[PDB]
Amino acid sequence: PSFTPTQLAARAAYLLRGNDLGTMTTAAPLLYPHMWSWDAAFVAIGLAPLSVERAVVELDTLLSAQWRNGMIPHIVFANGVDGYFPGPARWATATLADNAPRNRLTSGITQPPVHAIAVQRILEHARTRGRSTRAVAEAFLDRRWGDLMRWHRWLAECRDRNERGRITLYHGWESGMDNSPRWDSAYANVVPGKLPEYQRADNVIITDPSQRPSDGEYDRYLWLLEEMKAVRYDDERLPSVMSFQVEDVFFSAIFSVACQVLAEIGEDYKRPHADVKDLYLWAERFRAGVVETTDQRTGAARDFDVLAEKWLVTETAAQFAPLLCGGLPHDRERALLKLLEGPRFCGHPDLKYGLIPSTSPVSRDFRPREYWRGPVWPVLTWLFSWCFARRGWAERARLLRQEGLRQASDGSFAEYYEPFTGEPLGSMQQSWTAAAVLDWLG
Amino acid sequence: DPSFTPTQLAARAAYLLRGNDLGTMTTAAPLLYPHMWSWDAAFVAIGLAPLSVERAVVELDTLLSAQWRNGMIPHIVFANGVDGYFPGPARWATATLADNAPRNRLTSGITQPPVHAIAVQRILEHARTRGRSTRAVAEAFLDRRWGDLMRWHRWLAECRDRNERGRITLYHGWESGMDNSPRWDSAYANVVPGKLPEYQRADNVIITDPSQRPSDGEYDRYLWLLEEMKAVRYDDERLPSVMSFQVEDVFFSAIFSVACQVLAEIGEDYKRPHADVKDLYLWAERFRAGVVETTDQRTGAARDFDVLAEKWLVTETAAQFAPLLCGGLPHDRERALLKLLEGPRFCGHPDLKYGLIPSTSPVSRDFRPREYWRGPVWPVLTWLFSWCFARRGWAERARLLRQEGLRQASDGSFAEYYEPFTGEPLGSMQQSWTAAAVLDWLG
Amino acid sequence: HDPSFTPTQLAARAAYLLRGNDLGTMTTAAPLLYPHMWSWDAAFVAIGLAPLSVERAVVELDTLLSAQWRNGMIPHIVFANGVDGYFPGPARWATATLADNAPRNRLTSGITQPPVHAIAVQRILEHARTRGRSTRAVAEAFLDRRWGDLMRWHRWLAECRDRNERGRITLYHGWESGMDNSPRWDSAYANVVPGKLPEYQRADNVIITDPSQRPSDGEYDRYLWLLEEMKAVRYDDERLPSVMSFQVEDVFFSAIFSVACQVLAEIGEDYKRPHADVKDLYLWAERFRAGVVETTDQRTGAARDFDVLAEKWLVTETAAQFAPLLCGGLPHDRERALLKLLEGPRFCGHPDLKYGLIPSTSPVSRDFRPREYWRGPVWPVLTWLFSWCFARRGWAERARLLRQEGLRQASDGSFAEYYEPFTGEPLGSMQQSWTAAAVLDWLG
Amino acid sequence: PSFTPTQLAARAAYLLRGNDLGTMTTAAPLLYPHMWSWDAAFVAIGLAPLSVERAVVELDTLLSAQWRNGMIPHIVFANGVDGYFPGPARWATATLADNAPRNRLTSGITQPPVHAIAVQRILEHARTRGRSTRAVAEAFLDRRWGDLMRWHRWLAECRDRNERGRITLYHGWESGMDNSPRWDSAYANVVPGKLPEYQRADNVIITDPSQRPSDGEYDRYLWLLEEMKAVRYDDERLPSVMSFQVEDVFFSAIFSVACQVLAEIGEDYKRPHADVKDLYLWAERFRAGVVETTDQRTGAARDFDVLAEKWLVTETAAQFAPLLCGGLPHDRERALLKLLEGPRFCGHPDLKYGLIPSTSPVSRDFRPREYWRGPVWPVLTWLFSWCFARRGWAERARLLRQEGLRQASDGSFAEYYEPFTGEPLGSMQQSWTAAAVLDWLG
Repeated sequence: PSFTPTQLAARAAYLLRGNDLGTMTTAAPLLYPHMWSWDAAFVAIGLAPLSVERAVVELDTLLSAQWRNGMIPHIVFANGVDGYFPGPARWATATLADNAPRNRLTSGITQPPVHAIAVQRILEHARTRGRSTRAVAEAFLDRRWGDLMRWHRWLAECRDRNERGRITLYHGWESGMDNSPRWDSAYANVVPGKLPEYQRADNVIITDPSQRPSDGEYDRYLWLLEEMKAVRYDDERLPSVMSFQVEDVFFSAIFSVACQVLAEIGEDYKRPHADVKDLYLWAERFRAGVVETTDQRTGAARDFDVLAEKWLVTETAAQFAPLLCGGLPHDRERALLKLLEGPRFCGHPDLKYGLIPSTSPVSRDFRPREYWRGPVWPVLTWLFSWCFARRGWAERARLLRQEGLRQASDGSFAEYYEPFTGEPLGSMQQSWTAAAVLDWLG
Repeated sequence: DPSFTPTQLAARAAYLLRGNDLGTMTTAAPLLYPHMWSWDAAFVAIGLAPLSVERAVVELDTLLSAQWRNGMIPHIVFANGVDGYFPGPARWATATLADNAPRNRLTSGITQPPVHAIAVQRILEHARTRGRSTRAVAEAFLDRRWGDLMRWHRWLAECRDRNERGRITLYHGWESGMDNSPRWDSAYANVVPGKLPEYQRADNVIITDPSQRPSDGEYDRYLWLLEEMKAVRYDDERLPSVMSFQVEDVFFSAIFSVACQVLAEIGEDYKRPHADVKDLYLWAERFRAGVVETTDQRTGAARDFDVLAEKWLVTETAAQFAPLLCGGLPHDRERALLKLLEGPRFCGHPDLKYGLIPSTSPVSRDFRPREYWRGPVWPVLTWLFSWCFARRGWAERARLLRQEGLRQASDGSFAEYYEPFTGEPLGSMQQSWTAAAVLDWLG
Repeated sequence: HDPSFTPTQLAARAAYLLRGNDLGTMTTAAPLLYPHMWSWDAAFVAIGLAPLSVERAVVELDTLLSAQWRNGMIPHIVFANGVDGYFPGPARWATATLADNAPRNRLTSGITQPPVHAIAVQRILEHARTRGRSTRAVAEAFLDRRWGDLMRWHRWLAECRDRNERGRITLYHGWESGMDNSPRWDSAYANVVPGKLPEYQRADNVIITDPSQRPSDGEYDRYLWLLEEMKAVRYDDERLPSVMSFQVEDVFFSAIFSVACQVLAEIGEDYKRPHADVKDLYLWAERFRAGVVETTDQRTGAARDFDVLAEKWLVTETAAQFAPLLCGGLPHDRERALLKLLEGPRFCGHPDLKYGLIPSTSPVSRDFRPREYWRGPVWPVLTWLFSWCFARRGWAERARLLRQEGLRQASDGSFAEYYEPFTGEPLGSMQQSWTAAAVLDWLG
Repeated sequence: PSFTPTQLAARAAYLLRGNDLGTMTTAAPLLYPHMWSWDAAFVAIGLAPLSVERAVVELDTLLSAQWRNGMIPHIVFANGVDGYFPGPARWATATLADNAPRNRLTSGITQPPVHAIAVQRILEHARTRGRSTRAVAEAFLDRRWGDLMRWHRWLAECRDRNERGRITLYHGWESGMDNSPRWDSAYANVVPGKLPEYQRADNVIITDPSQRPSDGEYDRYLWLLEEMKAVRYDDERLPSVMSFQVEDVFFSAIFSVACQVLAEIGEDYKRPHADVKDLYLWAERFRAGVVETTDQRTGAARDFDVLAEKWLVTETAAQFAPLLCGGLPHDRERALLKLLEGPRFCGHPDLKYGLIPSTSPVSRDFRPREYWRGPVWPVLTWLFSWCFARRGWAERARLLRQEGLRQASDGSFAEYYEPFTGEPLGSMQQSWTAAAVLDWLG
């Protein structure tokens, strides 16, 4: 049944090279047959124990698609691949967005900046390998430190215009949790006008409807595209016209952590002092911004609906944003860690593994099979585990790792798993799942 | 410390293998060997089996799709449209001259050892551990290809042992897999080339260190044998009369004995025709005896035979140990032979970095610590020896080879061969059967 | 969630147990149930100790061999001085006063047990070869000191327990088989009619109180009756055959002796022992391999035991049927058939088994009892023995699969004497020394 | 040559059980034939993977030697052994120290408080082992919480009389680094008067004089014994008469850590709030007291000679005390980390392993074989590695662990190793070296 550690690490590496199109790795074989932004950070993490040179290539490809205003788009499309919707033709960024790259097709929205974490792992691997391998990673810093700064500066200046230290989203897809209950009350206020016809491609691949978002949800995902296109993806116009404007507390906590990670890399590798100062200021700002959202009793973080001007209260894994980035008073972080481990999340009596369900099994929003409405996601298990280790919670990080691997031992490298039975769901051969396994072992 | 952990090493080896995959064939190395080779493809299938039984099966189906009509599996199946290797499809000219060559694969004109039954066994053993749909894939490969395998073994037995001596005749040193072994030096010394059409080497464009590859003089004789074969359209019935090189390869013969027995047990387990299993056992036994008849009375060491000179070939290489693979030596001679293996002419030599088997003894005048088959340590041989020893029931001795094999492989170079004293990787890096050996041990 | 130990955790725990059962120069088979040294547990303890300390492993066998009777028999228990909790103890065997051949300076039992000792010597020697010159010297010193002793142990089996030269070992007590209550011995035991049996109190079922896991009182009455029988003739080898109510040829023991003989012969060649001994060992290796083959079913290859009193073959469905797999000898077709029986649904392939492992009794036999000692449970000592013999036949994958599943089963860390075939519940004594030894060797 | 991880773990547990005298483990089979206080904490850490029950026994036996005033004596002598000097007779503690326990026989001095760390490791193993094992550890808490509090309160109140946040030592033996260059200048002002004759036993067992302190140093060590003896070991009278009085900044940092670790336990298991508040108070006082020693450029921590009233500058592993407990400003800590890597320590070109030598190889006090004057000590690698992981420095802690296992892969379980050749030194079969390996793999 279950593969040994060497078998599993081999089958994961075999998977990662098999999803490699040449200079970009698709996020899955068929369902996501393109380069996605946060997956590509994870693919670089997974590739770094295999080939520092090729992990660097993965980040160099994504950054070559960076928008002129600094935004890393959430998709970089593979030349001449179909199979996915909405494709280049639906976004029309090449024709409508003055900031879109001249020589890459890309989407029009962003995604969380996990990228600095991938740079850290590459550097830590490279330092354990040759002098020539350190030279490759250090040359990659020399080449892309500016691009990474523009990425972080664009988030902080253009998606936190009021310096609240939370990132604004104009599309639920930018959160990475497309159908999370976090966004349900925001989406209920999105009223599509004349929606141009389309046919989904995702549920041609994953045909079980219980596992993917609904048609109605997709009608709202694509309407938001029309609103964006109408204004040519102009940052200065989105606030006026978008029917979806939310402050994503999970994305912001990730941003806080990334700025700190990048700042320490800037210190270690003698990057400009003004950059490190900006990174540290953003780190602290978005840490404070996460904490301001948090429940008084449990420390759980809240999303904010900018249009409705109300806190979003749901019971998902994003409530734990503050654990990633710190800043909660000591007492309230204990409360939060107890919520994490208690029967609403990791301690629910029915879970096969001691892992974080995307939505709490006790919430009325919970759906054991439905994407971000409850399944266990290895990508989140890794991110939480790496961030916990970084907080100095060595044992808590080890247990996540240990259950992560045990769940991963079937070798399906599933996109997500059913919380109660462990059945693999979503795409098989999902690249960032294989990256998580490879980072934990490699 | 430059060394990888076991999971790091197994991952890099799998990443290597998929990186050498052109689609339905795996090249034997990135650049040096940018096509499918016959016995490398067997090992690649062994290395692939823990990754994907389905894709391991594809590798063997691809090689068998290039099998000649008389049953010979040629030693190269060229990739469509690939240069960078000489002699290429144009030099062999089998596409136009060999009546038996396949109509839809480009291939070489010579054969290579029948390690393929061993890969089938590993595929079947992995597939039996991975559930019903995976066993079905392996079983259906057996249904499609049992005949081809039988024709492969029957061509060796009937066409390369036409006197029923139990030893496989070669017409080219390349068929042994040890191109420049000291095994063939006296045979090659009697190969006088005629008007050899000019050519330029490709191999030493990629491996430029001349100490690591054969000499121009050796290549001149390698290509001349091609010419003798070409002039006769690769016709099995003409080769004995015209070939300037005709040797009995005791190591190939021992492999064939082991393969016949492996294939026969597979035939029994999977209800293949009884008459086929009988044939396989008969050949196993005959080639076991033929290997033994070559052996030294004191040490048990096996000898190759020069058919043209009518001479036993006495050299000090790892092929001497052929009878260890296939058994049959009287108990006391096999003890002497193991004593030779473990003592200072070979594994116990005091200057070796690892307890592994050099391709030529470091005490032989023929020894060269960098030169291909004239001394370096070859991971493919470590694996074959280790797998065969385990099968003999020598669990500990098979374990020690495996252990030292992994230590040597832990630089991650997956080199084709290593310098015996310093451990320096030599030949092509990223060599597919070295990666396969690592995967098999840990997979 | 996961109550399993990692391999390094399990290995550490196994070595920790093994050291805790060490009384100084002998290891107890278990902490409480078996608080003395057992002959074939001692061979496995030495196997377990070789990756930790070749010196202490050599000491364990030295102590055992210091208990060897004057005629060569290795008795199955060497009692720890002054320790109780086990019955029958030295006061009941009375061997210091009744057996002319007991050792002057050791309290021991008066029966024997299978000769796995040579396998333990092979494992010792293999480890010491890997450790360096000083360690190889310790192991070689042990061979100079003990080779004659080992030969006398083997020659006593060959001459005094195979007197008609049939290639099979006669036992006078089921305890000598190592499988006390195996179904194998039920019909022979049915002909043991106790007489005046001096009263006694069991100690084993005070430690293991569950009666579903141990032999019955009536079996113990028959066990203690045979003691009275051989005690009545001063444990005299020449007198035993005319007075013992239990006289069986053990085919499993016989195959083990065949293996041992070959193993010890090969040690003898490597270490230049007297040529006369090696030839004798090769003679016994062949004689007992043939004597094991002679028992086998012409269709299935299954080996049978023999009741020499009833003059009847013992057909039962226990792990012992597979004795020919350990020693070789069967014709090709007979051995393929036997393997089919082993992996088929009557044994390792039974659909309700938790692990792919050999149950001591076949789950489809009417004699099957899933908890009751040797009438069904999975014994890690048998899994190791089968695995190590399998690898030695060259069945690399077959032996790997048993080891793999043996480690899965032991990965609970109980180091149980035996496991429930269906639920995997640990049964028997916890902290059983040879179960710890199996894990250590599979990983050390 | 080198053992596999499973072999080395089996051999480490073998050694540990063989040094078990029943309810106490000897720090080594012959050189240290009694129980030592921080060895005992490390033994409990090494036993936790094998037997939480037996690990709890180890600390019960230690705390049963706890003096009436709270002090944990640094040696609990085994009944009957006489192969070590100074023994029961030379300490005269069972007659001269009014706080020495009844029925034990202990030293008259203390050793660093690593014990809370052993308690946390025990609790972490127990939480992964199920309900009965948890109960064992939580019953140890109820039994021993007051005793641990008393051990911390004695150090805070009686060894920090001026509330300076640093521990005062009256014997170099109390640092665990007997002949560290750290103490040379304080020892040089110890003039031994009428020293009763004695014979060392330590150099009977370890014959090479290059690996053990000199006779002149043992004279000072046995003279400090006479001073506290002549005053009946009375806390109130020691400062008036002791001619060796140093603040030990490494010990101080360990206390800081221990206090924070025991505070967190106290919160987790609902101990009285007053103890938790006090522990957090001491953790901060000693964190501050450690930071107050440090060089404003490098961050290197200094010890302080109370009699001479001057800072003790040496280049030993102790300089890195602040890395354990936190506190330093960001720039100073970066500077101190560069000192720890880099050529004067872990980064020295001639080191066989990337490990921290007890003395800088570039110090003029360096001696590659001489106890604490240079060699690499597996106890310090474990301590540094575990504290590093607690700071969130996952990779740094992983490199020491990796190198520490590679060095221990000989299976000698040596007390210390030659930094350049890797030669095993000191006592072989040293219990806390075996414990370090077990925890790193248990």
